[PDB]
Parts: sequence; structure tokens; C-alpha cells
Amino acid sequence: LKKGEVSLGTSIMAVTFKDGVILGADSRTTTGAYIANRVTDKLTRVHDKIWCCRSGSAADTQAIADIVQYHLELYTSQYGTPSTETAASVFKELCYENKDNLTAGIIVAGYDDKNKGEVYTIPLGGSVHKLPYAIAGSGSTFIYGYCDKNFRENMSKEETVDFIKHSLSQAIKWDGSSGGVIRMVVLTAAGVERLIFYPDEYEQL
Amino acid sequence: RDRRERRLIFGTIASKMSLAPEADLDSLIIRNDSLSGAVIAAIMQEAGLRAVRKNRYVILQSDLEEAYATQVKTDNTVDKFDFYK
Amino acid sequence: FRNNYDGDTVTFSPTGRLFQVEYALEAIKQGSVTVGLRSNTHAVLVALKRNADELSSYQKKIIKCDEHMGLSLAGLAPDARVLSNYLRQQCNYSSLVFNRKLAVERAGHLLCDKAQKNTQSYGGRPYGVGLLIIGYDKSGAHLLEFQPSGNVTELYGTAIGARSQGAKTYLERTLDTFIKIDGNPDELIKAGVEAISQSLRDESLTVDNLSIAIVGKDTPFTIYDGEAVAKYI
Amino acid sequence: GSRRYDSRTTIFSPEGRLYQVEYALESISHAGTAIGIMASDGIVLAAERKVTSTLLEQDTSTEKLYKLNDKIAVAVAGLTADAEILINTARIHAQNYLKTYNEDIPVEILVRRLSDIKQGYTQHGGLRPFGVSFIYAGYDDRYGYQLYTSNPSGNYTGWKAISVGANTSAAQTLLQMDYKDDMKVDDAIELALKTLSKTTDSSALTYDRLEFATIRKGANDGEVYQKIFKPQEIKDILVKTGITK
Amino acid sequence: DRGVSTFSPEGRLFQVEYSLEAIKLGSTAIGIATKEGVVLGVEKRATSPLLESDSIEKIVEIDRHIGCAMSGLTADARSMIEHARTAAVTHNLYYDEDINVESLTQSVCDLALRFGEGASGEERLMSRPFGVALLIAGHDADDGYQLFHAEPSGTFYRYNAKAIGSGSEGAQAELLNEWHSSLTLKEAELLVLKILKQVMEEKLDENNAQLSCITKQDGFKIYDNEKTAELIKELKEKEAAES
Amino acid sequence: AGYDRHITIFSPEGRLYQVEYAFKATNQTNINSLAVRGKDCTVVISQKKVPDKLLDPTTVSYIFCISRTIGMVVNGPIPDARNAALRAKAEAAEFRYKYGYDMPCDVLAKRMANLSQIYTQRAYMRPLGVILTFVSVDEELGPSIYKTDPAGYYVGYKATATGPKQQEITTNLENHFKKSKIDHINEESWEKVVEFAITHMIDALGTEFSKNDLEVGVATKDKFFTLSAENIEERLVAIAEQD
Amino acid sequence: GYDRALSIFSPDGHIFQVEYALEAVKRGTCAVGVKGKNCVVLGCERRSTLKLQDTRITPSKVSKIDSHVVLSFSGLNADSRILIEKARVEAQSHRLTLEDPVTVEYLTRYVAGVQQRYTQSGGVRPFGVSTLIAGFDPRDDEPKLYQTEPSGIYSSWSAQTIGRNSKTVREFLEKNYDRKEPPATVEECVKLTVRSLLEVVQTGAKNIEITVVKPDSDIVALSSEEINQYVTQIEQEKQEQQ
Amino acid sequence: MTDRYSFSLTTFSPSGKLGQIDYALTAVKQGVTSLGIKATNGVVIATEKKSSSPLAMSETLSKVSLLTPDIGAVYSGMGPDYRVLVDKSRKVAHTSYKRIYGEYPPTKLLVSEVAKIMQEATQSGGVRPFGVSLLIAGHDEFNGFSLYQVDPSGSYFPWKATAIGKGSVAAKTFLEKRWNDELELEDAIHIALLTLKESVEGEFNGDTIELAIIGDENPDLLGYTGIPTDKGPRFRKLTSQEINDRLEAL
Amino acid sequence: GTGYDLSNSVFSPDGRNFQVEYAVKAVENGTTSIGIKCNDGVVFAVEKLITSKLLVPQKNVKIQVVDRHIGCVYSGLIPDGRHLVNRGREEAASFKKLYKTPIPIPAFADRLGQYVQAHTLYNSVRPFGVSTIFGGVDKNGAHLYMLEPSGSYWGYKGAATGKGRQSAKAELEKLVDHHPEGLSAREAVKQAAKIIYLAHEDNKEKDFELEISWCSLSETNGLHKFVKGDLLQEAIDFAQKEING
Repeated sequence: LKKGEVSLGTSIMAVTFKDGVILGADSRTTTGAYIANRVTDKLTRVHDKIWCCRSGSAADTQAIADIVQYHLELYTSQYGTPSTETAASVFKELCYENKDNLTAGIIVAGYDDKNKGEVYTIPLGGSVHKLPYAIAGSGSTFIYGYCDKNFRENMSKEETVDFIKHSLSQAIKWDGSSGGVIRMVVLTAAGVERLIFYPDEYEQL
Repeated sequence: RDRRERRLIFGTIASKMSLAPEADLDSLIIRNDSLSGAVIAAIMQEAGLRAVRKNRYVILQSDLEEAYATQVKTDNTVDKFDFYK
Repeated sequence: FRNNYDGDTVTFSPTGRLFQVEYALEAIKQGSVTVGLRSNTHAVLVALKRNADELSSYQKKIIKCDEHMGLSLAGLAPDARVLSNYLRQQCNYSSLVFNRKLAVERAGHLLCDKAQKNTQSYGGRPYGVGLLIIGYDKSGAHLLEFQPSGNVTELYGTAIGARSQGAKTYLERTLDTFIKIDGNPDELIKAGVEAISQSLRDESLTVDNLSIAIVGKDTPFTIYDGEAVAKYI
Repeated sequence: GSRRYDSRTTIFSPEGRLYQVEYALESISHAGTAIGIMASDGIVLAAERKVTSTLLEQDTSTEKLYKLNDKIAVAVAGLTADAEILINTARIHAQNYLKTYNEDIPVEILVRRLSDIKQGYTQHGGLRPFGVSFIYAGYDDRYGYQLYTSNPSGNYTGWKAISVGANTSAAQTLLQMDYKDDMKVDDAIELALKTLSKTTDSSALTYDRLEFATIRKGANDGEVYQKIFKPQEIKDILVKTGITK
Repeated sequence: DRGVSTFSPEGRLFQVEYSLEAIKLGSTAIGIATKEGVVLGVEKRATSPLLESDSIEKIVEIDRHIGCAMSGLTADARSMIEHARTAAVTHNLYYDEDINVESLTQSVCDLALRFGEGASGEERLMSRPFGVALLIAGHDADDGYQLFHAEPSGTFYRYNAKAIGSGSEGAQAELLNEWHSSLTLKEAELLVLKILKQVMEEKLDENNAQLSCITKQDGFKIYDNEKTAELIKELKEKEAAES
Repeated sequence: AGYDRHITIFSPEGRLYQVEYAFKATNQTNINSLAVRGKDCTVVISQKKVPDKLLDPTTVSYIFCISRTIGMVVNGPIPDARNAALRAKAEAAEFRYKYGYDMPCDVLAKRMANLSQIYTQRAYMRPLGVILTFVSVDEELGPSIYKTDPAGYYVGYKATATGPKQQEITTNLENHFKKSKIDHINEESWEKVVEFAITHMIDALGTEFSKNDLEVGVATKDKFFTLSAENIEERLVAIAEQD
Repeated sequence: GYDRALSIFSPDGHIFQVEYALEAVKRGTCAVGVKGKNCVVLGCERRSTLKLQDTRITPSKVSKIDSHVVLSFSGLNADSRILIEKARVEAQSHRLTLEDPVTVEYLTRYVAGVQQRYTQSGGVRPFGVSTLIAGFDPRDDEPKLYQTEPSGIYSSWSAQTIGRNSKTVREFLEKNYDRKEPPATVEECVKLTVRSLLEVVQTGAKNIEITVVKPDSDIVALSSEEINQYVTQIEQEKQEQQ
Repeated sequence: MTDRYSFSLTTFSPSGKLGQIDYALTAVKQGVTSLGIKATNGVVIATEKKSSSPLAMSETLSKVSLLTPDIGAVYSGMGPDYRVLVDKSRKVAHTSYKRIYGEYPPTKLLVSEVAKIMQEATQSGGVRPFGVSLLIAGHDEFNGFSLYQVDPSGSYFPWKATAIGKGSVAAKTFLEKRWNDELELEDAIHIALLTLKESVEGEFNGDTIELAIIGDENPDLLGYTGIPTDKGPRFRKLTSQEINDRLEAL
Repeated sequence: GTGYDLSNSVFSPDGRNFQVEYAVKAVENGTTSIGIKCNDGVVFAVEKLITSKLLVPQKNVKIQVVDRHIGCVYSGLIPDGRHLVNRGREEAASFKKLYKTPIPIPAFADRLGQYVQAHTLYNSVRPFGVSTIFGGVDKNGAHLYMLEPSGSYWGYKGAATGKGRQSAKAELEKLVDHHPEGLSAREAVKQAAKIIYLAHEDNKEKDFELEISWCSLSETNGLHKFVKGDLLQEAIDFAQKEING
């Protein structure tokens, strides 16, 4: 809630594959109907191979995200590498006690070398749900049928990059508050490779 | 013993023992600040004696340095005082 | 020296623990002889009540904590009360929160922790009192020994107070017999009085010094007090 | 804990004294001198700065003269540091009286508070007290000109001539004699300077070893205008009395 | 200073032992509980023409059914009374009835434990224990007439008669012989006067003694100066005719 | 007060006994360390020994990785080292959220020094005994070495040593740097930087050490890593490949 | 925390700190109160040796606690302000709450109570002051005189004397008062009070300050002029009994 | 459990002294020769730079800290006490004045604020008092250039030149004689090197002197090259080369 | 020297406070407990002293659980060991809620470490006089750790502490060498029992009752469970076979 809002691209997802998990999101901010930033970054690090997709208000999500960053740097160093389950819980905890002044919809997606790729979905009030792959934001609804049929097991790295590119490009078309650049982070045993597609690319693709 | 004074004591003991163009006083003036005339003479004399037991006939500025550094301490005490470093 | 480590409760000494703590263990022996005994279905507590005078009235050496629990003290009185209130508080909360009576074991471990805290605190002190706490929970019949430094032991039988070693010799012999009588209250009770009079050797027994408490499978916390202990001698 | 790692010096003594207080007065008796002469058209104040130099500024002549108000000022004998906390708090205690009733604090109320804070540091807390004695140079319309001294013990007494600091004994023995019961400022100034020379060893009495302030009624200055003499006005008065020797 | 948690090799605290030393220096308080009342008597002591001797007394009322007489330091007995009134008043409001004398002694004894440096069990706010011991006498409708001795240590015992004070060693010894189980209120008060006379180095007047009684049609009642003196008047003549 | 070494307060002489004893016998725990600066790396060599065959030497740690990029080398014992580590780690993380930037060696050093000083004045805490050498390859200064020591004193180095072979290490580097006219050697690959370190190490302490007797921590731009056991032998054999 | 000990037992069943509090009072000045059966007289020393005191702003020894009640003391002024302040507040607290003028007994209990607290409670020490509290209860014409010590104990006294040479002034007073026939007239009770306090002040007739309290707020401080006259008279009396 | 220490650790002795202040002062006498001069056309402060090690930076090392923009301080005493104290002085100076009256505290007012820190610490237990003495040399546009001494207890007194540390008295003699007001800042720098050469023997350089002046302006010390709005800093610390240049200038 | 025998709030020149020395000593003055790491797990065993037939079996086991998969056993004094564990438990419950995952064995070492170290920076809190051997299986492998009373702790391959520390390290060091780390978890119970037997030889004034527990990812599935029944009974026999007497 707070006071003041920056609105956001409202189409985020994480889809798992063979070599891990790929997270993808669209980025574009508006204040009102004024285009604050064409190009933005909505893919935020809490840990080195564990990122998150921020949804609800920009403000609330940032304030939470700082708290989660702080804990997870200290976990990493002391207790050994975090899991997505470990992240998911921190995100929830704060969110649930502070549901009356914050509003955060988070997909935390992480790559671990001891449980592979993991997807933990945090609802707007705050909950922990594991799901095999997730779609969130408000344009995910239109793309539920597509992702479930073509979501298939042991995906190839490219085939999943096409799949996420297609998923978001249909959502960006039909939905109005979606737009601007697609950023993605491919999270594999090889590192994090970061991809950016400007407006003209994905529309065709 | 002021700086001109220490300088003389290194020289006088240094005459008595092996010396060469390496027996650099400039190094020494930094290494020792105001210790009694007893103390400077004691140390310079001991270092020639200690080198020779390490089975070195020659004395160099290097030789005095390796003998000294052994005698001065065996435990590690961080800089000087608590007043200034 | 003695005086060097004695002044505050925060110091260890080469002995392995503080002098003051041993003096707390010593006080228990000063206070009243109480024996504890159990079979496996009931557990019995026998206590000698002492007063100071003819025209003095007894001080109670049984304090009932619940309608299924009570304890005996031996040693310093003022701490025995501060503890019995804490145990009351602990009990009630368990019933309010968890619908739970409070196990002897469960209580012992909470009581121990409280005791460490008051032996790391410098102004704080050892309690200077030992307690025999009895109960029948759904763990069975129980006797525990509490010591005021946090030492908690579960036992068949034991004694604190005047010649503890005294009673312990008696119990250890008659042990195998009485504990296999399971379902007869009266026998175990009768063994309790038979024991306690032989620990004594500069005191005597009488009816209104003695007081018996039994708890068990079919005995809710009940005291035989004054007259009614005659029929167990 | 802290029982055998601390001591108790804030307890009483087998005479009825408190260790630190008795000692505090001693600290004051070797500190610099402050003198208070109350006149009935003014207040004359003199202080000796013991030891002065051409490496110290002698130009700052508020070093022991602080105004706590435009109607009350103190002369300090003891430490600057000890002084600082009671000044700042006294000035604050003023503003509170001023806000509440729209009128300035009498001298007497402000002294009684000060003394209660000072008693307080030995009375509870285990703390140490201050080691500075104050001479109150002050006003009332109930009591005329007022002259007090208060001590680290918190006892306070009314005066019309007092000293604290070193050489107290010498100044007061000359002063009691040469006192005139009702007197003008200028007469006071003559008396003060005369006393002053003969309490300062050998030839030393100078303007720049003195701090002088006088509090006059005036008629180009307002009623109770405190003039804290800066060097040059000290130089003048010394030449007029001729006492510079 | 002196330890607050440091025990003797027996295991009896220094502070407790020192508590016992102040008690022994006050003037005697003697109680006999009978079957019609509790008698509490004190030696008030001191007679001077520069002293108002009948304005000071050592028998103070807590409640309309509870008194206490003290022996030891009197300044200390003021804090004990302030705690005790508050606790009794709050219980009369909640359940409408009399508080038990044993119950009162335990509530007070709990705050007698603080002294010194704090604990993590307890916040110790005081500096010493209390240096007065008390005989608290009362009535309750569920144990009738009673008499209680509270020690500042923590121990409180019920008694049928007990004396405390300086002159307690003699006093107690007399109490036993005079005590029997058909003793009444009127006899007990006369006997108190006998004991008090015996141990005095003075003539017994009501400006060195005060009586008090409990009857359950009036609660705790002070036997007044006028009545106490009439009782003294009757004593002196009858004793002085057995000689 | 108390005394000058039963609680922490000034000595007769204006010294602090506790800080000087903190300098001495916390480096004699079978530890000797050096740190030298690379061209685009920072190298630390530190001794690290295990006296049992039953003590897993992986958990044995005395180079810690404070963050992903920051290292801290502790000289002194594991009870102390973890009080300083907890503080370091917390400071690092806090800095990262609040100021938005990775934690420099120097800022961490300065903050920890001031904190230790406060604990030095306290009369119910100690200064920690540990000597803390904070390392990374900052993008705001290049390779860096900053060391704090226990008195609340701290200062920056370009190369440092601790343990009583301080003189030996220093002299070999000093002569070398005076000749080459640089205090950083030039070489890209980390491997050649560790070989430079070893050369000066072996000469100076007069011995070579096993894989499990060493622990080598390397700072790189945006990484700090410790060398595996085989990796530390590879280097010792690689100079001997030359011989 | 500074709630820990600062007052400890004696082995004799005294308290060290209370024994040392009484000593400060003795070294001190002398205050006295003598009763008629119409008044209560309070004498207080003002023995100004030095002549450089200005004595209208030199502290007095007489405080109002209430309009019909006075407190006088002997002891450290510094401590006595702290007690005096708490006692004024307590008179106003009763007045506010009970709608009733203050009774002397309760105030005495209050004065006793703060001093009593500070012996019992930790990280505080008792005051350096003994007091005399006197006055009149409302609608009452009989005198009231109380004494309190910094032990915290309290008593009534027909007359009492405190501070330096308490022995000497008790001993004298004892011969000149009976409870059965105490003085009816102000003049003769004042004569006696001035005469006792002459004998310990040494020279004093401006150094003695008398304040005579009659029922319900008739409180009047006799002056130097008046006192010099009684001292003359006393010098005539002492050669009528020669 | 936890602390209970509230008893003052600074207490009076039979003479009227304060044990802790006496001790602390011994440390200060043994500390590094520092002086301060008001040149009247400025203020120059110099202090001894030192090195721990030749392989050690002395950039990090703090012997001259800017307390507020126009004001510098230097000391003799205990280094760790100095460092924390500078911090509390910087903080209160910024929060309580720099948009309240819209500028830095005046020098005398800042000396009082330091004085208070040290006195809190002397009164109160749990902690021993600061062991330090400062020379606060300054400029404020409502008092000119000033020099103060701050003592360990927090007693302060005004000075127009002084020195504290080891070898003070003789250092003051040379300074007293050479400077008597109305003097160029440059000249006071020259006098200051001369006083310190006589004071320190064994090895002497301008690479072992750290010198700061308050007594200049650059546009760079308004902190902008545009159109003035305010005056800005006048603190400027010199680099080692500039100091060697003034050592060459007779 | 001195002040370091009563306090911990100041630092010894020996680098080792005399009070800390006394804390270690009380550990060796308890009973033997040991811990064995193996190729999948950890097995814990302790000697429980039998003094009298008034004590009851398996209610005075000195093995106490924390979480689900950590078993914690100690040597030294009973009250210190239980309070230390009760604190472990509370941190463990907190952990589980917040991070939605069980508490690590390395984490728990730290938790304990920081409670002990805290009491060794303060003279106002008295530390613990037990060495606690603990471990389990977690998401990041199997761990044996030993916590010593300084606030020193490390992970070990094998551990012993107590009266019987030496005899236990001997018998353990032979068996671990022979095996790769201690073979199977099954085997490890038999091995354990031999170690306890050798460790008993330093007691011989009391009889003992053998108590073993394990945490195994291949024969318990990651939970801490007691070893009783058949498995304990074969273990008593194995010990008595090879070790004779």
C-alpha cells in the first residue's frame, strides 16, 4: 500500500528445463500513463544463481527485497549456499506480518547443485508454494493453456529460450500494462547468462 | 646517545672486527635510536661474535643484520607502544 | 583461600564448581528427612514434619502443587516456596495452552534451566533446597530428585535430609520385593514407614510428625495427615 | 559482578563526612581566585587568572566570567569542565522559569536547584560530584543586589563580600576592614583594586592577569547592565587608582 | 561490601544471620491465643516529662481483624505495614472476605528476599533484609483466633503463644507453665501483666505497657490507656497482698 | 574503582595492560602470516596446522571468506576469531544493502577499530585478541591490504607480516622493491603471483610446508578463493619444476 | 544497574550508615522546641561569627510545610532541601484529594517514610538531617511536637532538643517543665526557650531566632529587639537568685 | 546477568585529585610532539607523520583530522581515544548546526562540545575517561583564527601558540621568540620546521612532518567552479612535495 | 596471573584465562562420551554409570535430541549441558520457522559457539563447563562436531572427551584407519561398543550400561534414532569377544 506507486510489467515467469531453470520477465515502468523508463531491470539478485521476479508495487517489493538480500548474504557465507525454499520463507515471513502495508507477488527461482532447479511462488498476501514452473503477474492468465501443453520434461536450452520468448510475447500483446524490453537470466551449471531483447525482436518472435 | 654519538660506537667496534665497504652506517642510524653507550657497544661486539659462531669469517652489513634480528625478539609485539604507531 | 572465590556467583574455582554450591547441597541435610519410593503403578512419598516447640504448630513439608501432584522439601524454606509457585505457574500454563497436566520429567528439565540461570547470575544464588517431586502422568509413576544447582535424576527410590544414606540401605534391600507388587497401594506405603524409622538415630517417630502422600494409577494426590498414618506403621 | 570490582566512596565516614566532597573543596583551594564585592549601586567582581602569558590569549576575559542571564552571572573558581555542565543547565533552568511565568528567575531558586543536582551526584548513582565552587552575582527586586556562593556539598550562604579559590584567606582579612556598608561603584572599584595587589605576589598585578566585571544601574545603560570589562577598561582603572605596581 | 549470595559452610546466609541480630534488641512482644481471643501485649517503655509517652505505642492495626506488635527496628516495620495493607485491601475487594494471617506472612516474606545486586530470578532493589520480626494476630472465620510469628528470613510458624524480643528467653519459659487448653481471654490479659511486672526493673504503668485484644464482635481492638491502667491498678493491690 | 587489570581502566603509567598483552601471545598459536600484493591479485599465505589425523581439516579455517569477494585473515584463536567474523560479516552485508556498494577493506578496518576501542574502555568487556587482515582486489583501489590490530589502532599496508619472522619477510621485500622501484610486482596470472610469494616466504621463514600445513587465499576482481590441497602442492612442485 | 547495596547490616544489629548520619547532626547547630499549653515555641540558631554575611539571603532554618505547620532542623542544608520539598508536596496532595486541611500525624509518617526508604533501598544513603516537626491539627488548640531521625524512626516529645550539646539542653529543660503545669503565657515559655538556647550559643541575641506558633496559622517570628530585652532581664534574674 | 557497573570509575583521592585524569596525562606527555601556531594571516598546524612500516601506507593513518570544514585538530596522547572522539565531534557538528544556523559551529562553541564529551566520560562509570589532549586550530568568520587547548578532563583555555607532547617547553621558547603576531602563513611554516628540527634529532624530513593549514581558498574549496553562493572550506592539507619545497625556501 | 581467575572481561598474558582453564578441567572430570563419523552417518555412544539399583534405565540417558537429526551428548557436569542444549533448541525452533528448513549441524555449532563466547567476554556471565559432541546428516553431508568450553569448536572425523578421552582416541584411531572412515553405520555400532569397553578401563569403581544412538542416511533415513534391541545386543557381544575382560 504505502503511499505512491510505480506500476510494473505484470507478466513474470520461471520455467525449468534440463540444465536448470530459466527466469524471464518483462520490464517497463509507468507512473500514471507517463513512461518513466523504457528499459528497466525487474530481475533482482538475492543470491548469485537465485533471482526473483518482483510484482505488486515497485516500492514494496524493493523494501522487502533489501531485507531478503541482507539475510541471504549472511546465510551464504555462514550456513552454506541457500535454496529457493530458504528464500521463499524469508519473503513470506515479512510479507505475511506486513500484509497490511506492503504488497509483494514474488517468484523466487533458483538453481542449486543439490536439488537442481526449483520454483517457489509467493502469493500477494504471502504463502509458500512449490510448483513445477510458475506464471504470475496478471497476463499469465491468458497464457495458462499454452505453457501447460508445451511445457514438457527435459527441455533443450534454446527450446526453452523460444518457449519463454513466445510465452511473454503473447502476454505483452494482449495485456496493455506490459511492454518494453524482455530480460532473462538462464540459470545453469555454467553460470548465469543474461539475455535482453528490445521491443522489435520479441514481437516478431 | 644522540645520533652523532651512536655513529661513533658502530665505527669504533667496527674497526676491531672484519669490515669491508659493506658495513653501512646509514642503515644502522635508523635501526638504533638513543640507546646508552654501554648498550650500543655491547650489541656491536656480540654480533661479530655470533656471526663467527654461525661459521662466517666475513662481517658485512648483512651479517650484523641477521645476528641482531635473532637476538632482539622471539615473540611478536605489534609496533611500538599504545601511544603512537 | 575460601574468601577469594566467595562473594558473588559468577566464578568457577579449580575444584570444578564453586564452594557456595556445595554449601547449598549441605543445607538439604539439615532440613527434614523425606524418603521417596515407587513400585511401577503408584509412587509414595513419606516425610517427617518438624516444629520448634510444643506451643508451635507444624510447618508443612508437603506442598500440593496439583490434584495429581505434590512435592516435599528438605532444606531452606523460603526458596522451596518460590520454587512451588513456579511449578504451579508452569503447570497451569500447560493445562491452559496444551491441555497437559505436566510430566515429572518435563517439569525437571524446565526447573534445571531456571537453576543454571540463577547460578550464572552474580547477585543470584543457588536455592539451597532439594525436592522430591512425585507424579503419575501418562509416562507412569515417577519420582524425581531435584537439587538446587540443576541436577535432576529419575529414580526408583532415594532420600534427602537426615541420614539419606541411612534410608538408602533399607530401600536397596527391600527393593526387588515391593516394586513388583503392582496394584496393592498399602504394601508400598507400609515399607515407607518401616524404612524411615531406621534412618533415625537421634530422633524418634510419632503420628503427627509423620505425613504420607501417595499418587498413582488409582490414587489422585491424597495426603494422610496426622492420625491416619497410624494404620501404615 | 561489580561488587568486588568496585568500591563505595559515596558512603559516610566516621566523622559524618563524605570522602569525595571534603576532597573536592581541596581541589578548589588550589584553583584560580574569584572575589565578589556587593555594593548598593552595583556589584564589583574581580578574579585572578593565576599565571598569564603571551602564549595564552589574555584577550578572552570570559574565561572565568560567564553570564547565565543579563541579570545574573557567576564567577568561577575550579575547573572549566566541571563548570560547563552546571552553566549550560542553569541557563536552561532559566528559560523554563521565563517561559512559565514571563519573568526571570530570582537568584535563590536557581541556587537551590543547582545545589540539589550537585548533592544528587553523591546521594545516589555512586557518581562523582563536581569540583567547582560558584560565586553568584545577582539581582532581585525583593532583596536588592544579591551575593551567594554555593559549594559541591550544596550548602549556600548569603554574602556581601566572599572569596573562593586560592589566597582566599589573605583577600578576606583585608576586605572586612576596608568595607563600607553602603557604597557607590567607584568607591568599590578603589577598595577592590587596593585589596587585589597585595593578594597577588610581588609586582604582578596587571590588567591582563585580571578579569573585572561591574554591574551598574547606569543612565545610558539599563537597569542592571552587566559590563564585563575587556582588557582596555582594566588598563584605565589601574592607572586611575595608580595601582599597577 | 558483604556478599548477598554467599553462604556459611552449613549453608545459612550471612544476611539472614545478621537479620537475627537486630530483632534481639527490641522490647518484648508477647502473645497468647486463647479460645476467646488473642492477646498481644508489648513493653512500650520510657517515661520522661519531656516525652509524650501515651502518644507512641508499638501496637498498630492493619485491618479490622488484624494487628501486629513488633520487636526490633521500628523504621523497618513501616515498609512491612505498607505492603501488608495493600495486599489485604486488594483481596477484600476481590472476594469480599478476610485474608488469612499465614497468607499475609508469605506475601510479605517474598519481598524480604530482595537485597543486594539483582538476580536473573529476582530484581533485588533493596540493600539489606528487614531487621524486625513480628507477631501478627488475627481472626478468620475458618480457623478462628490465631497467632503467627513471621521471621524476616522467610519462615513463619503458627503458635498458640510465642514471645519475641530481648527478654524472650525468660518470657517463653513462663508462657508454657501458664498456658493450658482451657485458658480464656480475661485470665490471659491478667497473666500478661504478671509476666510484664516480673521482668521490669520499674513499676508497671500504661506509659511503659500497652494491651490489646481480639474479639470477633469488634475485630482487632486496642485495650485503651484508660482500661489498661484500671487493670494495672487492680494488679498492684492483689500482688501486694500475696506478700 | 577496582584495579587496572581486574577490569579495563587506565594503568598507573597511562598504558593499557590488556591491549599490549593482546598484541603478544595471540600470534604464537602456531600461526605466521604474510600478505603480498599482485598486479591484478592479492595473495595471502598463512600457516594452518592439524595435530590429529582425526581432525577434519576442512572445517579448520583461519582464512575466512567474509563475502563473495572479501576475505579476512585472522591471526589468533578461534573463540575470538568468530566474534570478529560475526561482526565483519554483518557489517559487510549491512553496507551492501544501505549504501548500495561492496564493502572496502579500509572501511571495514576503520569501523572494527573504533568498535574495539569502545570495548577497551568498558569495564565488563575485553578487546579481542585477534589481528585481522582484510583483503580483496577493489575496483576502487586495485589490490588492497588493510590490517587492524588490537588496541583500536589500524592502518593500511601494501604488504604486511605478522609473527616474529616479521623482520625477515620485510627486509626481503624492501630490498627487492628499492631495486625494482615498485611495491607491486607485474604479472597477470594468479599462478605466477603465488610463486612470487612462495619465493620470498621460503627464504624468510627458512622452510617449506606441506599442502595441509598451508592455506593460501587469493583475491581476484570480484572473487576470493582458497586453493585446494592439490592446488597448493602444484605450486610447490612448479618452482621445483624450474629446479 | 544501581539498585545494588550501599547500606549494610552491622553485626551488632545497627546499621553503620544510620550511626554515621547522626554524627553530622551533632557537629551542627542546635534547634529546640518547648511547649506551653497555648503555643509551641521553636528556637533556631543563626550564630553568624563573620560580619560579611548578608542575612536576608543567607538561608533560614524555618520552613512552611503548611500554613499551620513548621519544620526546623539541624544538619546539612543540601540534604534538608530535598526532604523539605517532598514534605510540602504531601500537604497539597492531601488538601487536593481529601478536601480537608492536613493533620500533623500523617505528615510526620511521610517525613519518616522517605528517610526510611533510603536506608532500606539500594544505591541510596539516608539524609544527614534530624528534624523537628510541629504544628497544630485543624480546629485544635493543643500543641503538637514530633521528632524524626534519618534512621526513619519517629516519636512525640513534650519538648526535644537536637544537634550540638543536646545533653546539656535536655538536662536543663527537665528542671523547668512539668506536664502537669506547663506554661500558660507566651512571655514566660519564650523566656525559658531563649535562656536554654543562650547557654549553648554563647553570645547571641540576634543570633537566636524565635518563632512562636499559636493555634491554626498564627505563626509570628520574634525579632532581635525583643530578644535583647529578654537577655537583659535574664542578667537581672541571675542576681535575684544569687 | 549482564552488566551492573554504574559506580564511577573516576573518584577523588585524599589530595583533591582524580586518579584517572593523572594517569591519562602521563600518556599525553609521552605522545607525539604537536604544535599550533596562529600566523595572524592564517593558522598552521604541524604534527609528526611517522610510519609504522616502509611497506605501510600512512595515507590511512590519522594525525590531522578535519573536525568541521575550516577547522583542524591535532593531538598528543592515545591514538585510539583520539579516533573515536573525532567521530562524536563530527556528528553533532553536522546534525545540530549545518542547516539549523546554516553553517559550522564557531570554534569556541565546538571546543565546548568536545569538552562535554570528555566530561560525560569522566563523571560516569562503565567506562574510563578519554586519554587525550587536543589543539584545535581554526578559522570562523565571526572570531578570526583561533587556537585552543582541550585537556583530558575537558578543561580548555585559549592560546595563540603552544605545543604539547614531549619536549614542549623549549619548543614554545623558540616559537615565542620568532613570532609575535602579524606574520605571513608561509613564514610561520618556515619557523615551524626550525622549532621541530631542534626538537627532533636522529633523522628529520618533511616526509615525517604532516602539515595542514587553514589559511587559503581555491575555487576547488568552494567545491565548484561556477558562480559563488557561499565561501566554503579553507582547510587544506599539503602533500609531501610542497612541504619539501617550503623546507628548501629559507 | 591474577584478575583472570575471577573474570573474562580482561585478557590473560598467557593468552588463556585461568578461569577458562578451570572450565576444561571439569570436562575431564565427567564421564566418557564419544562420536564416530562413518561413510554415511554418525553413531553416538556414551557410558552411563550404574551406582545403585535405585536408578531407572533410559530416563537418564545423556543423549538429548535437537531438531530431528541432531543428537547431542556430553562430558562434564549435567546442569551446564542441559542449559546449553535448551538454548540450542530454542534457536532451532526459530530457525525452522524462519528459513523453513531444519537447523544445520554447522549452524548449531555457531549458535552454541556465540552463547559460550558471549560468556567469555563478560565477567558478569559464567560460561559452560561441558564439551558436547553432536552431529547428524543434513542437506550438505554428514557432520561430526565437537564443542569445547572456550568457544573453540571444529568438525572432526572422530571425537572423545571425558575421563576416558585418551583410551577412546586410541581404540578409535586404529578402527578408523582400518576402515576408510568407519565403514557402514551397522558396523559402527559394533566398533563403538569396543571403544566404550576400552574407555571403561579408566572407571572401574562403577558398572556401566551401554547406550548408543545413530543418525544415518542409508539405514535410518536422516532421522536420529536410538540403537536398541537386536543391534545393541550384538554390539555388547562383539565387544566382549575381541576385548577380553
